[PDB]
Amino acid sequence: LRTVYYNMPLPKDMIDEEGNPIMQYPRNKINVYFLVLIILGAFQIFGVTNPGLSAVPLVVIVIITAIKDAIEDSRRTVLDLEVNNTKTHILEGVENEDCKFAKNYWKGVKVGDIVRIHNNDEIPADIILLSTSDTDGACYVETKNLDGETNLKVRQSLKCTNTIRTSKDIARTKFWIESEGPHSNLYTYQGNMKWRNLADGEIRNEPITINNVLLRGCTLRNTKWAMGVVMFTGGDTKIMLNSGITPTKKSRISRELNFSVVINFVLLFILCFVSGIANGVYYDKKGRSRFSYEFGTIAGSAATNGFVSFWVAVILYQSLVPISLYISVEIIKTAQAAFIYGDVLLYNAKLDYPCTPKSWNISDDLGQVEYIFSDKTGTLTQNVMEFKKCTINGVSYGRAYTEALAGLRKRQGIDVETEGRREKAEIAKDRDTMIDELRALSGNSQFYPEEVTFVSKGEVQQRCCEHFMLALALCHSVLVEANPDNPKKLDLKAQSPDEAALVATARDVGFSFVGKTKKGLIIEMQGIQKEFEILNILEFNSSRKRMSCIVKIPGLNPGDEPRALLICKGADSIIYSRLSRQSGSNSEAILEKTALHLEQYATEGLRTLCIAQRELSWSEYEKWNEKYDIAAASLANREDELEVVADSIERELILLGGTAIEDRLQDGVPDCIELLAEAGIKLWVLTGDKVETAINIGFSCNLLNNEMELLVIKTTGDDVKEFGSEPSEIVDALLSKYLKEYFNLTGSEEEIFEAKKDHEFPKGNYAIVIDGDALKLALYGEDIRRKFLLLCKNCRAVLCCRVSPSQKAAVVKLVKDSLDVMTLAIGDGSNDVAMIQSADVGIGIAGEEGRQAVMCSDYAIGQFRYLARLVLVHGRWSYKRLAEMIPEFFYKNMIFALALFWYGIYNDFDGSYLYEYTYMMFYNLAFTSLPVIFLGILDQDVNDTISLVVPQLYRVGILRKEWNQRKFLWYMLDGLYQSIICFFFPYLVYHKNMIVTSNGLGLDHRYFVGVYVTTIAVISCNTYVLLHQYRWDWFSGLFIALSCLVVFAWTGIWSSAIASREFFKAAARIYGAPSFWAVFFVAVLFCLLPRFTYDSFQKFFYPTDVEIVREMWQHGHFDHYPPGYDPTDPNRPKV
Amino acid sequence: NRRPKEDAFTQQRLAAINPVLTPRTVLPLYLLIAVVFVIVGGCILAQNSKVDEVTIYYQDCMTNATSSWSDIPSEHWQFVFHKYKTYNTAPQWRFVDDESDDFTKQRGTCQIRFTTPSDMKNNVYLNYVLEKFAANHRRYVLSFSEDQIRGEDASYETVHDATGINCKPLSKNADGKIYYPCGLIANSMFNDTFPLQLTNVGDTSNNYSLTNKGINWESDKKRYKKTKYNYTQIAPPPYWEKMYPDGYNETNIPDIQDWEEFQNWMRPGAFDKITKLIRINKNDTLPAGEYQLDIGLHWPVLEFNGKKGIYLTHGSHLGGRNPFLGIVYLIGGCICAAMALILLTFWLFGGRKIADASSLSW
Ligand SMILES: *[C@@H]1O[C@H](CO)[C@@H](O[C@@H]2O[C@H](CO)[C@@H](O[C@@H]3O[C@H](CO)[C@@H](O)[C@H](O)[C@@H]3O)[C@H](O)[C@H]2NC(C)=O)[C@H](O)[C@H]1NC(C)=O
Ligand SMILES: *[C@@H]1O[C@H](CO)[C@@H](O[C@@H]2O[C@H](CO)[C@@H](O)[C@H](O)[C@H]2NC(C)=O)[C@H](O)[C@H]1NC(C)=O
Ligand SMILES: *[C@@H]1O[C@H](CO[C@@H]2O[C@H](CO)[C@@H](O)[C@H](O)[C@H]2NC(C)=O)[C@@H](O)[C@H](O)[C@H]1NC(C)=O
Ligand SMILES: [Mg+2]
Repeated sequence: LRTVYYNMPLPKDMIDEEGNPIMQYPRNKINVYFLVLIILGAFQIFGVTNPGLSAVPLVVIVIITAIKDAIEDSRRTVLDLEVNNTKTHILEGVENEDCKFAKNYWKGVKVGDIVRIHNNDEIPADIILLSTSDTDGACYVETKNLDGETNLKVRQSLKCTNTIRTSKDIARTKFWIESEGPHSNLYTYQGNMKWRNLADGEIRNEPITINNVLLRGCTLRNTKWAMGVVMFTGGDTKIMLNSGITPTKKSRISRELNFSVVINFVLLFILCFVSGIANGVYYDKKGRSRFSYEFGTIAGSAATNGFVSFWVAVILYQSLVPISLYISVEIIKTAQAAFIYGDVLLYNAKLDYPCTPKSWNISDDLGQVEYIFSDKTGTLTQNVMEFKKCTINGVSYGRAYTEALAGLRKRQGIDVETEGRREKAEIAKDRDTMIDELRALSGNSQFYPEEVTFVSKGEVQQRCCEHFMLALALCHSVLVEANPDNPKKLDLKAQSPDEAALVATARDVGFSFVGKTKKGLIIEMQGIQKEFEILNILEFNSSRKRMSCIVKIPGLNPGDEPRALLICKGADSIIYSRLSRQSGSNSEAILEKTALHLEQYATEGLRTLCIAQRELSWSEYEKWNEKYDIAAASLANREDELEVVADSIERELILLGGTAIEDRLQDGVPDCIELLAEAGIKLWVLTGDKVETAINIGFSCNLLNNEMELLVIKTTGDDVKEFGSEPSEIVDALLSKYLKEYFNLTGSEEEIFEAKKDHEFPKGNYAIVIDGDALKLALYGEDIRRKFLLLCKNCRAVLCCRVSPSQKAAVVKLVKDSLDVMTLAIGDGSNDVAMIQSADVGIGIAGEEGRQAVMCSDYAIGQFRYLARLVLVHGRWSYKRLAEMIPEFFYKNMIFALALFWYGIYNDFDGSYLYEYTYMMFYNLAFTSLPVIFLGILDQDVNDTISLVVPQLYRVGILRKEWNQRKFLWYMLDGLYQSIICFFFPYLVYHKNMIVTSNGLGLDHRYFVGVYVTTIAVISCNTYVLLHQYRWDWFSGLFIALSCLVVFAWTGIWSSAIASREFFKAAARIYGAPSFWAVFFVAVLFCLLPRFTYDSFQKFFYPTDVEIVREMWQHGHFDHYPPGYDPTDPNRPKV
Repeated sequence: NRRPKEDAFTQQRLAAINPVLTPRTVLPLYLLIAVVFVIVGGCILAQNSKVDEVTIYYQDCMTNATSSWSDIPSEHWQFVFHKYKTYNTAPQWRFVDDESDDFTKQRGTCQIRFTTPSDMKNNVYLNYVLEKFAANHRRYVLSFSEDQIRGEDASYETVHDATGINCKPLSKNADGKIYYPCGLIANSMFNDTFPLQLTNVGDTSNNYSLTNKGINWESDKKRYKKTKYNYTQIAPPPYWEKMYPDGYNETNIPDIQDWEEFQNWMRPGAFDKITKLIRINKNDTLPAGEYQLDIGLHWPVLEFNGKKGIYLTHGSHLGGRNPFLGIVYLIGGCICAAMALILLTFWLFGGRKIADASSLSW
């Protein structure tokens, strides 16, 4: 299998099979040296290779593909670089007591250490534990990058493997390791160490399961440190191999950005063979002044075919501006994702958890979302189950008014006419109690006014009322754990939230339950510990769909053994079907209307659970459990016998009553959905629920308000045929005719040419509740999915109910592929992790007991009410910022590096520069590459409390108007205009070429014109960022002035230094001359004047929505809204 | 706990002035630009119309001249004053001889007699123009050596192959000595001698002195210093051979501390035509009338159809005279005014009113 030895110095030149590096594993370090050969060869000192017209497919291809993705990745090479060294320590090298291994230093990252991991240290590889400081090795595994769950499962090193612990007992083990290879797995590993002792000095085994194999993608909490050899390598850790299935290549901008770079090269190779055809017409003239005073050949061919050592000194320099762009947006997107993380209003104050971005790359793709895919249970409902109602032998007293607001659609009663009726009934529950130790602060229980004089005491209805009431709290799956803060309170954890909804209520119902111990379960009487017990448990499973138990009922009379009875509960599939005709409770005037009282509970939208009872035989009571130890508990539990034995004797089933379970919403969801669906985002609810309690909440959280078509699918068939006979079959014709009827009732637009599309928000409001088994027959084949799309595309908010968790990821791939449209997928749970990875932005709700949709997410908002604060504030800012600075980067290079070409016509294209050797270097590094970072970070077009109030500003993002290629070609032509102003305005000062000095001495070098050209280019495209940004301020307005006088202070320092040849005084010669300052105030104007006119013509006469809002914002329409405002909050006014 | 540091910067609550382009912040910004750049466009052309120049081209003075005085054919001179608009007293050449002392292609002292009816007032500058001498090629302007300019020593490889500036064609002859000003710039120097005084002719014979001290910047001798080696193994570049016919002795070593007409030629002019200062007079005024100077021709310009010449001037604070930099303010002023009275001709009759947010209230 696999080979890892111990205490070897791990040589490099060895081949021997004792060697660990002779397996030749890769590192975790998965370029810069290629960038260095560019800048050295670019214009000056060390030109390695300048071959001419043969590198023209060599440099333009590497920077757009091989160097774009190297800079694009902000978590594969940045979270891999800053993690080193992860606590390199000093207990190393010199060590004594011999037979003790002298410690070594191999590399930075290697296999063969005893290097610890402390608190908040990202573990460098997969580790098996050896020793700790606590008792029983009280440590665990954490689930932040690769592992997924919430609980802290204790994991032990073996009790004699934990003999070595000190730095005196550190180098006191040696054994070889069996391991496995690449498998793309998470929870599977094999191994066994026959390790060497400390105390005895002998060799002894240790079994290995998966749970001691903690992973690389971890960060430890709540404990100080642990020890171990770095057992497994880092290069085989599968988190980068499992996550993600997509390379998260970004969006409609950074996948169309690399086409915008090529247009920069294509419209600059044209101006290199216009130079090429104009330098060949110079050699064949021979009446010019290049022969007398110049000593060369009487021919062409400087390097090859003319002066090409200049031409490929510009192409190799203009291949540094796309390299500067990719570094420019990976400081903007790292900062636009670091102000989501530092925002106090995207903070889950109940859980102390900010909106943590799990992808620093994408924030721009938030600002152009128009499909939100969600999940009802978890992501827009509260996802804690609580117990509201119950029916008991006919009577179902009191109604906790939560969701009769859509069964009574036409008006709501929460104002005074139904809430305060039952709020006074809720005060009638809480103002007095019949039993003490009822918690009465977190109860919200099945409220109980009085049955017989407030205490309930021949009334056989009460005799079997409290029979099942204690039984749902007696026998259940979870065990009542204790609160460490106070012993009087009892917390309850569960993986099934409905089952702990019963037990937490039945304590607060009455007869206050405290202790569920294997010692026993008490019932208070006499002051003595009267105490019950259970035998066993029967597990609720989705293959079983029901739950029973095995409970102990004692023999309470002397000289006789009485008769017991067993419990049954679950979903109503087979419950109503088995009739009762032999017991005391038959199908009568009670049993059918209580089924109707459980049919009514779904009509007001509750999780209808039932409770039932069992029949047996007296002498078979021991025979019923004597075959269970050999056939059910021994080996055949997961096999199909537990369903067979739960059908054999119970051929008929005895039903008594039912328990109603209700789910609240999360906070601010009916305001958030109201907020997002008016911003232009067609949101689809992909639920795991049936129709009439997913459309019930569909009017509760106001995504459905007016239109929904009444649909009767009424089918029970399947489709085993594909070839012909379509009107012969029932189900495939009827749902497809339903598509074309509700086309032809709403418009004859059955259509085959898919290439028409608007991203506009639909005009007629519509809604679809498709039924799970219909979309499986609608997403199946060709030409039925496209009949499904343009039906759903013509709607406000469709709903898809009873959707399989593979069908969730298929319907989001359908819109993302067959339309050109990116989607969003919000989630919490392992049933739509495939939906998160499918959509281009996957938001994930965190903090619960299930968090596999959190570390696999793209963002980590606390509640759903932050989604309209992430998308509508931090998302549309990240697209009005960044679809503006991207054409502000291909403008400010050709305001400067095109005057190298315009001094070709006044140089006969012979190849002299016009700038320093440091005005080519420090231009796109210090002079003007600083403020286009800050238009990318500090440009709030409207305020944070204004984009929430007016959410329809987000419709700029959907329609793709802030970014298209035609906006880009009017900012390269804006550089090609202002590179004849920034050059010919210091040319026509010198065109008759007198002195230009007050002191008469004159200054006409090539480099004293490129101080007239650079300094009126850096100012005339730093104001151009200042004029075009919204919200001038104190931080970006400061560093747009300290980039306007770095050009005046890098001349005044480098030119005054003697190390700059031709220069001793280009400060005083140039800046103290009145001819610089008289043309500095003209070409700053003539560069701004054709755009401050157009920005004033467009913002007066054909304005956009983002100035119409911010000029109302200074009249004072938005004065009364406070700072620090969000409408989607209950604890604050909405005004 | 991890509430994320509310400090009015991470929530981006920076104090911010929020500019809005209405016709309340724009028309007082186009009118204020249109009224400045016309009264600056008038103040500059007031300064830059009083500037007087004298430009005489003498490149053809060997061929098309006589031993007697003959007027210049007037495609070789132009000059304008601010008191005399129309002025047509033409200057005249006199080509003295072919003196037959190692006679070259182009030699013989052309003596130009010009006539100025005004005063180049306090600082009088004697430049020289050079049209069609393209001195900005790739190999030309990168060919000198900064060790020799700053005065220090040089090996053969310190001047032959160096980064950027290198004396790549011109570091050794067949003998293999080190040229002391190596490079195609200093080798091809303008060596027409100029008089140190403009003679007064016809009226007074009180001469007008013109020194070449302080002919470029005072803070420039800290890189043009004296040489460090005095060797006989250095020799002039192959075009200075008429001036030093036998090499450098112990006496004729050129101190480029103060040989200041060479410090102007070591900045190669960046365009077609080239004007470098060669005679200044910071002491006296230039009285009006008529003068004559004596240029000794040594620079063979005629083969590439180029030009030489004279540029005698008095400089302003804006340098010499150029009608551009004053007329482009009144182009920069009478366009932002014309784009102030178009964006109000449309605003009063298009007429948008500040209203509800359109396209979402449609
Ligand atoms: C300084 O003035 C001299 C005039 O004496 C300029 O002319 C150059 O003079 C040298 C010396 O005679 C010429 O070199 C010789 O050229 C002939 C061909 O005419 C050749 O047969 C000889 O073997 C020798 O190489 C040189 O050609 C001539 N320049 C030109 C362009 O013909 C000289 O240019 C001036 N130096 C400066 C301005 O630095
Ligand atoms: C070295 O050469 C230079 C010129 O190449 C000589 O300088 C000349 O000396 C004579 C002597 O009277 C003067 O008339 C000339 O005017 C000088 N030339 C210049 C340009 O001024 C120098 O004398 C030579 N060295 C020796 C020791 O003779
Ligand atoms: C002032 O100028 C006169 C100019 O007069 C003639 O100049 C030539 C050459 O400059 C000279 O060869 C003649 O000898 C001069 N005299 C005559 C009568 O032709 C010169 O004298 C000096 O350059 C200057 N003199 C003074 C005193 O400043
Ligand atoms: Mg869910």
